Amino acid sequence: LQAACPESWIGFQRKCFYFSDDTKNWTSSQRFCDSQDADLAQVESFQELNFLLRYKGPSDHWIGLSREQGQPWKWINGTEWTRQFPILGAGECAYLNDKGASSARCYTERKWICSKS
Ligand SMILES: [Zn+2]
Repeated sequence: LQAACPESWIGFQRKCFYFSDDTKNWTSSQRFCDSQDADLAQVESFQELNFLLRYKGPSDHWIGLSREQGQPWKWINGTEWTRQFPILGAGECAYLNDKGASSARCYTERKWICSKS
């Protein structure tokens, strides 16, 4: 069985997911997730990516992947991104659109996805 999640959260595999209604910048989105004892979505596989794309909706959604320029992608914990899928764009913060994962300026405002075990 998949994980049992709190209200308004969706269970997938060993994680619970929250799809936001409103828009925030990347750091503010992470701040929301942290307040829920969670983090911006840690997308560790293509299966996980497809799940999110399926249930995300039309708007772009922040996820928990960021990089300083000319540095590799990093999850929130600090572990280096393991290249499971391509991340288009030249931005510092990663988000999901309808097609896949892209990147943008962190101060732009988007919906977001939180995840936790
Ligand atoms: Zn945290």
